[PDB]
Amino acid sequence: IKKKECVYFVESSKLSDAGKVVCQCGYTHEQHLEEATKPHTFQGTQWDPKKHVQEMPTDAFGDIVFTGLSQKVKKYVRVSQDTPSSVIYHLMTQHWGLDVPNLLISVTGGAKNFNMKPRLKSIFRRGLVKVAQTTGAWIITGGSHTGVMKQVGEAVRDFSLSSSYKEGELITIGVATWGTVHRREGLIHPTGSFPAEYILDEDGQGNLTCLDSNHSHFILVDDGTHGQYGVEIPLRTRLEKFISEQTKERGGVAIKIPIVCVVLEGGPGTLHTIDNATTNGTPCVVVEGSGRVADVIAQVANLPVSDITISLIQQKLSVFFQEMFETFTESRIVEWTKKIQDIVRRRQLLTVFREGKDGQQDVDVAILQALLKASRSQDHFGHENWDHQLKLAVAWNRVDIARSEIFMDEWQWKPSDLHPTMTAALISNKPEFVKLFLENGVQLKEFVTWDTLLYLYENLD
Amino acid sequence: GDSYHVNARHLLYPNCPVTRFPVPNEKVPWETEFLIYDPPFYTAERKDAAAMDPMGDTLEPLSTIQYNVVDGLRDRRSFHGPYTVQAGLPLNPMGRTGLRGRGSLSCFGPNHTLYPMVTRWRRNEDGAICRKSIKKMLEVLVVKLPLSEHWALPGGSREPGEMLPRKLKRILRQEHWPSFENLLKCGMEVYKGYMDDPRNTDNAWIETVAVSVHFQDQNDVELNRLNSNLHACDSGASIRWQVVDRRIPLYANHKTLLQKAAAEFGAHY
Repeated sequence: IKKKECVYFVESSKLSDAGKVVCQCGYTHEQHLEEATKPHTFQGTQWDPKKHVQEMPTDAFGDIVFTGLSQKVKKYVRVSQDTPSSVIYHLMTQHWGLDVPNLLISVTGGAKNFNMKPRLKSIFRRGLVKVAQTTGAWIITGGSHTGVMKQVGEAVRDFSLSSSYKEGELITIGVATWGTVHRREGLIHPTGSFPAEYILDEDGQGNLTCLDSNHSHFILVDDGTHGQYGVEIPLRTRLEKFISEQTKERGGVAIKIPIVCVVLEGGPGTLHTIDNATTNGTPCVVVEGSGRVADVIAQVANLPVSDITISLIQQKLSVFFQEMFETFTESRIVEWTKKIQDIVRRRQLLTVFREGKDGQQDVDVAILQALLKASRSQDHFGHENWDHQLKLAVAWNRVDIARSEIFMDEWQWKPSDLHPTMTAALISNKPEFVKLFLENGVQLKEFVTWDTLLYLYENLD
Repeated sequence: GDSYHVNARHLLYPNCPVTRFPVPNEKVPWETEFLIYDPPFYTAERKDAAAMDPMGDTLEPLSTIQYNVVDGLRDRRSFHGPYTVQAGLPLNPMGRTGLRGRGSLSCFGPNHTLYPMVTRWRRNEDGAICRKSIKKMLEVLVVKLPLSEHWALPGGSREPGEMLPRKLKRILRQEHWPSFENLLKCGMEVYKGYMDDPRNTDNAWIETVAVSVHFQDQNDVELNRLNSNLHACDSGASIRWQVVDRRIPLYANHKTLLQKAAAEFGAHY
């Protein structure tokens, strides 16, 4: 059912905490989150984690079509915060029944409503409409209609409207913070199954934010909060890394579900989304040419371990709120250098996307070059380098990359390890792949078993 | 010198995920400069802030008990030189991490460990080395922690009331074997110095003494029957010998000290 299994993290919001700067309440007044602890509690003297942030079986557990902005049928869940990430996996793979993620693509950003180059907007959004269509993998979007998370559903609007294909339909699950959303209402239908309807409007309750024009799902983590941004990272580093460490069920070799990252802009919090994930093992692509986070790290990612206590690139930033170096009033400047230098230190998790020939470096494959570099750090006599990567470049007709990425390694030459991704280059055509496996010299009599040709002739055209 | 806290500066700790003072790579030691800004000092994670009834370390205002001396019920003594108690809290030589006065390491600075480095140069079906390049092939009994996704080497880290390898006797002997007590007696010492434990703060930091029992002979190795006994029946989940390469599930752990083992014995690592 998953109504009762997902629960809340919500609490009485007016009772205490004199944060009285808001002008429509004392501090987040009633006809609100005081629904069960509305009357006099025992003390209620602190709205701290001392105050238990209560749970209840879920309400926002249904379909919402847009009123006059979309037509497709999408499911959105209000969740808890500190639940184990396994019950929602039963919600997304059994209750939703979504096909297994072939790659996770975490798109992160800020609230900064940026507009990059339209040629950047071309090669980005023409790059994404092929990669998920060729795989059927899952895509992490972010919800809100201010920032990068406003631009990423425009790419989905290229797939949901222009290149409309349910065959290879993308899974762009946005993840919003319940409290920073623009509309509390239109979500409290006490049925557990609503085909409801409301309006996308960012200026609609404009002190808060509405969400992007096109995403597949919206997961709504509650804190008791109200507009206080920046709560996805306890879920983004946990929920996505949980469905990262799910191995595939079967198929060739049961490899783990990989994860790549995408950054377009963003600030503190976006920088604190990517650097811990690289320590967690998530590689990322960085768009040199557009970025507050996504520009200044790309200039220095090739440079070695040095320091400027950052003093030249500290205001080589975006549109310069708090204009210059001397009056930027965003402190911990020397403290921010380590949050770039550990990304500089971990060298296998980086691919810079420049402007000149990096769009000509095959953006359809240039995003996955990070995992062709990051999984090459694996060496444990255990092939998580050298079969999990080998199912990736075969899907792009990139033999020249595969000639460069593994054949120019210290390759253990492993003719048994060519054999499962031999068959990946046999279930579809892949001519120079099979020639490269013959240029490497796959011994065909020993590659062919009986169960090979059983599996082979099971995979006819 | 910037490699003091590359694991300790992590954000998520599965016991207590507190990190809210990063300290830069140019400003790692507190002795030269860390910053003028400070973290709070409260983790304590289990029992008490500084009383710590099962782990009798010291309080803070009941001042520390003179780190050089044999103080009582707990020796926090070091192979390091500067065990600097400055403000009633033992600031490390490795610089303030920006963490919050950890006593959850059960010592307020457990500054000694010893892992069961059972050195056996591996061989093929009849006897060879790493023909990988030129070097040797090394295999070491490591024990998988049953819930965490890594294997582990039990630290000889001084169980309270007991001596050094008696915290290695958290599991060395519970797999029922009361016989052989001459482990480092047939052992060859390897390395003394710091290890960047991920739960290290200014007031708590861990280092090692490393001893090798080199089984280059490969015939009278210590085994389930020969010279030792490890059943893995009641307290051992997976205790398998493991070959040296730079990914194996010892990730930000014991693996980061076996490169000195490969430099000692000529192993491929």
